[PDB]
Amino acid sequence: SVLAASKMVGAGCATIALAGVGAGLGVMFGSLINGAARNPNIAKQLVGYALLGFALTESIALFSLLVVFLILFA
Amino acid sequence: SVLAASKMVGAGCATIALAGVGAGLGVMFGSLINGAARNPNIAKQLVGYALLGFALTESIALFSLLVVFLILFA
Amino acid sequence: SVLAASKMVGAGCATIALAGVGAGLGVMFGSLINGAARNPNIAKQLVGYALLGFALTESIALFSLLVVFLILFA
Amino acid sequence: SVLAASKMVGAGCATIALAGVGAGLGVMFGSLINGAARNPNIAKQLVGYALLGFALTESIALFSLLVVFLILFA
Amino acid sequence: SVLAASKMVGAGCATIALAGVGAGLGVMFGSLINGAARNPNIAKQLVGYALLGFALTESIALFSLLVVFLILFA
Amino acid sequence: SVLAASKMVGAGCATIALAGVGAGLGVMFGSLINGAARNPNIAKQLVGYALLGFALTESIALFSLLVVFLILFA
Amino acid sequence: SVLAASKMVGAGCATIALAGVGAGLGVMFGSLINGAARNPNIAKQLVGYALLGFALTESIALFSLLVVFLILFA
Amino acid sequence: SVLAASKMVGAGCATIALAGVGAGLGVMFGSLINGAARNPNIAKQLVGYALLGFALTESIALFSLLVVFLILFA
Amino acid sequence: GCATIALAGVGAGLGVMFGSLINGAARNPNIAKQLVGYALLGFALTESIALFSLLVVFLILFA
Amino acid sequence: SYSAYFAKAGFQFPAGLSALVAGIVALNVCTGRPTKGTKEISNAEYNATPIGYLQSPDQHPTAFPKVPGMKDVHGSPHHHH
Amino acid sequence: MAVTSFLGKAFEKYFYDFSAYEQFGLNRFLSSKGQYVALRHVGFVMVGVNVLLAANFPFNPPFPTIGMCPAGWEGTWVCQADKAKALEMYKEWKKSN
Amino acid sequence: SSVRDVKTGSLPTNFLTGVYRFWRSQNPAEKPHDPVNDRLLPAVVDASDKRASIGTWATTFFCTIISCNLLGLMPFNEAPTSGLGFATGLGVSVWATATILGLSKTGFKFPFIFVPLETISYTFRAVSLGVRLWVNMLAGHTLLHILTGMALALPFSLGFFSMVPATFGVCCLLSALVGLEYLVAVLQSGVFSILSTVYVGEFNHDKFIGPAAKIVK
Amino acid sequence: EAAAPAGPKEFTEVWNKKAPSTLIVPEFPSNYTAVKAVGEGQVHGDAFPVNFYTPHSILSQAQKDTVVLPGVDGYFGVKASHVPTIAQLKPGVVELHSGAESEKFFVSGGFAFVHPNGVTDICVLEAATLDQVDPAAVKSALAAASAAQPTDEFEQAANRAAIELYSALESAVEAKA
Amino acid sequence: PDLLEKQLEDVTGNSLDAYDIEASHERSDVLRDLTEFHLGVTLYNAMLENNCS
Amino acid sequence: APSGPFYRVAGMSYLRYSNICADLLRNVLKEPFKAKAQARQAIHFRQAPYVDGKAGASKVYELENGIPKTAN
Repeated sequence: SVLAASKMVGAGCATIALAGVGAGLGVMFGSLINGAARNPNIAKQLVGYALLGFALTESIALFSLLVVFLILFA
Repeated sequence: SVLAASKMVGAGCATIALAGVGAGLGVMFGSLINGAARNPNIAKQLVGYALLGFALTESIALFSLLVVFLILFA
Repeated sequence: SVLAASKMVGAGCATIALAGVGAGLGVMFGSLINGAARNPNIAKQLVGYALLGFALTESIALFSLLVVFLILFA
Repeated sequence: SVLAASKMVGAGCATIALAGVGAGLGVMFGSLINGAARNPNIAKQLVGYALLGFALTESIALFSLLVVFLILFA
Repeated sequence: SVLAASKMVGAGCATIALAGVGAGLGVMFGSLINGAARNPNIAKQLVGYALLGFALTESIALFSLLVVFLILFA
Repeated sequence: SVLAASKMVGAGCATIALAGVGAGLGVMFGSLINGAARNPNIAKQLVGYALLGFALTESIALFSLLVVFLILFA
Repeated sequence: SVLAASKMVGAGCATIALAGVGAGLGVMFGSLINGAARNPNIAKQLVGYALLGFALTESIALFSLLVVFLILFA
Repeated sequence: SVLAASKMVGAGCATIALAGVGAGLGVMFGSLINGAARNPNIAKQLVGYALLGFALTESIALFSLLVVFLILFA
Repeated sequence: GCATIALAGVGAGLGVMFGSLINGAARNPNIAKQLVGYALLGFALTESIALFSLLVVFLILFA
Repeated sequence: SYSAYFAKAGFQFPAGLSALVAGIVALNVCTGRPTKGTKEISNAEYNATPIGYLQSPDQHPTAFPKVPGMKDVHGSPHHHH
Repeated sequence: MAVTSFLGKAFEKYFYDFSAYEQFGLNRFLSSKGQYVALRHVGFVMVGVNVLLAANFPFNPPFPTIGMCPAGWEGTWVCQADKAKALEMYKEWKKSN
Repeated sequence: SSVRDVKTGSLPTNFLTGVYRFWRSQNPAEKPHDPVNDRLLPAVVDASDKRASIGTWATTFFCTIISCNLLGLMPFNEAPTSGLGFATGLGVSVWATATILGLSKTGFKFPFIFVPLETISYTFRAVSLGVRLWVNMLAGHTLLHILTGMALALPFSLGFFSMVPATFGVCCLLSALVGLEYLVAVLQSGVFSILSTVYVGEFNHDKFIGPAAKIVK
Repeated sequence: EAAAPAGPKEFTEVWNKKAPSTLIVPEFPSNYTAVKAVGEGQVHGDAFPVNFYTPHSILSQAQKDTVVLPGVDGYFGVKASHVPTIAQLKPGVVELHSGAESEKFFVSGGFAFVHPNGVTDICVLEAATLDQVDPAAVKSALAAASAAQPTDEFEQAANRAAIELYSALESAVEAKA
Repeated sequence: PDLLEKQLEDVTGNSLDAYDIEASHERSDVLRDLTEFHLGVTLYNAMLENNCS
Repeated sequence: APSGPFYRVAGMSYLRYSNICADLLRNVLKEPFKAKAQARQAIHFRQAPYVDGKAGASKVYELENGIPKTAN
């Protein structure tokens, strides 16, 4: 069942594509803390930029998960 | 038994995506310490951003663990 | 069936281009937050540069995903 | 003994996610030293944030050690 | 069919050299943001500097994608 | 002898999680130098945080070496 | 024929050295932006520094490509 | 022909150090721009340090390029 | 083959240190020689890692 | 002063703990399925078989097993092997 | 006695002024009480592990051992790795002993 | 029938006062434009009862989850949140409460090539909110089981009360792990209820009624 | 947040209501400066106006092309259309260049601003030319400054400033061009 | 420093945020030092101009 | 107790630190310049607080050397 077996290690190697988006979400949500510690008055505009920048790099993780589930179940 | 071997080693190569999350959350929880040493007078706003950033970056870790559970026991 | 198996484990050993793409998106959309936290007066032109940097570093994301379409289906 | 060998070569590959949490705790406990070298009057709040960050990233460390025994003994 | 199976594994694991290039264009297009947030006088000249950097660090993306066609289709 | 040969490369692949603590301890112990060159007056409180961060980061090296010890010697 | 299959599976893991070259080019072409944003009259000399560094890292990029050619046609 | 196969797949995983020296050279040639934009009247001494650093960083690259042929052709 | 991947980290550390030398020399060019003494001392102290990961390679190859 | 008024009323449960214990017990007993390692058999089989054969080794582990897997009872030797 | 009043008084005195950090001296060897409970804690853990093991020592371990044997047993049922085989050997060691 | 008498200034009363006021401070009411007087007091009351009771819900979830977490650190006890159905049912319940509150605001109607990626990133937090609590309560307990299995090899193999540094260096490690599990048991209830306030207070927004007619000056 | 938009013009208008009307408006420090920060211009290519000031002197006011300022992170340089900066200076050498010729003032510290209109205002207390310091008394004083080390953090902070200024003076006097 | 001065500077953002603070510590301390230096300069020039007048 | 630079945390103002640095730069100057830099160094004035309107004690400064390096 090597055709069945290879998809598991393939998707296992493919979900490593979320390690870097975890690191990037960490540096972005740390940069928001260090930037909102400059001026607390613009700290609604900063979180409004943070969730936009999250939702356009979480989509990279979701593209990784779409490739994971089209290798696994397609 | 090659499929039930490839599932175990695919989960083992799947969970290494917990490295990048575990470093990004390190730089975010260090940026919390730094930005709360800059001006401590907003240190419930910045902890409130640290926990939003932690809880929105660890969704990546739970995506990784879901791919782990779905290539182990599914 | 080693060909149809190994093209799937190859394209599964392929997607972690998106990891570093997401880490770059994280540093870029965190540098946006620091930059618009410094001066909020140009805080829309900076987001324009952020989206142009997004669309020109996604270039690498689509360059990875069309190639893993070439491994999965071509 | 293909799976009883595969669990060992997966569990060895499973624990390399601890490198990310080691680097994360390194930078998060270095940021503590920088933050307590800036203003040592607030130096016992920052150790309190370092222990919160240490606990919420040892979260991810114990996630990786959960799967390193979920593919060994489970 | 280990030749074609192996070359699809090779062209798979080839494109994970796009990870660090995605992180590179992310660092570049992020420091573009605070470079425009420091002095907005130069921002159209400065994004010209950024795109001159982009069109030469994309050469690594082309250098990784021609070897994928050299592996698959040569 | 595929299981006892498996555990050796399992331990070898397992011990590369020490690279992350070997970089995190380096960046924390350089963070202490860059924080003590700023104010050399109070540079002996910060070693009390250097050794605390070193202990709580070594904990990951301890976990990695015990997963090594359990892969090798069950 | 494991030799002519190992050619391709070794070339795909040979070209993985382009990720570090992409990250290095990205931080250099991001520091070009930061440095030309400090004092934008040295921007000609700083672009001349960026292209010299870009050539001296294309040294190692073309070394990686000469190795990926030498294990495919030599 | 398994041994000549192993030499090629070992040289492929032996040229991975070129990514590390590429990223190191990139941060060094970005710091060249940053230091030359701090004080441009020291820029020739900075290039005299930059090319010494390049030549001594490529010592690691040639020590790694030493083994990429000493396992192939020796 | 996979043993010499540890030269990537030594190259990254040496590039970081020789970039920090360029920054620290651009911050006080009077002291632009003692810092190079610390630079080459730290470089020789991080060739320990390079020569360790080379003696493992010929202790793998020739033993 | 008022300290001896509160020592008179001793311990008292929280004021609706009866409903919580009744709800958790009614969730753990009104399951609508057999009781974790049993199977609903016919009346002829329950009337015809000994209580030593109705028991199973997997459902009676030993209280301090000297070897892991020691079971108290042994069940029917009439297996379907 | 009063079944709950004497017990409360006795546990109160044992909890508060009974100290083995003062009836045994121990300030010469231990620095402060913040270090004493950090060693009394792991001492309680160690003697609990040792009493729980010693209360039934002839047992085949459920926990994975490190390939180590307790004493002169070394091939018997208390060290046999497969637990069914170890039970088959224990059922022979039982009727002899 | 006859309720019990309560001492004022009891310690559980002060603790639950502080806890309820902490979770009520997370989604604060919005200041209007007109200063609050008898004219604006029905607008303030009717703004107050169109907002969800996130204070009460969040301290409900804080109390049940910190009690179920700290059950796992009592002897002879499991944590109920270590069960998959329990912890993930609490997570799905908070996500469903936020979703029902956000659906009842518009019309009970469910909301081109991008917004499915926002819907999948919103539907996943149902999984993430419960799985974070469950995996945190399972992982520390599992690691504690494995490592006190490894600590149990040494007094079994060596003598009882013998070779004491080798078992001391692992009993100290096990004690620090149970201390870390106490810290995680408090922090995961805190993180669950903080996220309940966030996810539910995303939809806690209505129109201020205000004065529609005014006698100015 | 800025609900009191004052200035010379607003104070002129409000001051004509509460003071007696025969009193002329008191002058303001704005009335003797033709140069501002937001007033764009004053750049003209390569040379920029360097207002090197002092409490007891004006050391330079003509336009120069590159200024080396000794900030607290380290020595930095200012070309013409530099980024706006408020830089605290450590004791170091402010180098004024007009080309090949360089005049080296060793200053005592004190801030140096770069404005959006490219004007740079170096603002230090004691700004000596490095010609008029002797190389003998600096180590002669640092030998005593490395001796009196009390627990008095006022005197210890003065000792820190003393050893740091004296060390920078030494490292600037051995390193002549 | 920010007791009223930066509070008088913030318009659609701020005018003080154009400048890169190159201090050792935060902006709240560089303005703390900078306004004491401004008071010393203004007081010195005031009592010098007043003596000459 | 305060949070700032090394002079600011020690209770010292910035002006005292910068004048201490100016004084220590002045003390090592050239002898055609050090004597005329003593003119710009002397502190001769007096002060007196006024609590009730006209009463108050006096505080006299006679300093020819510079600013007091000792605590204020």
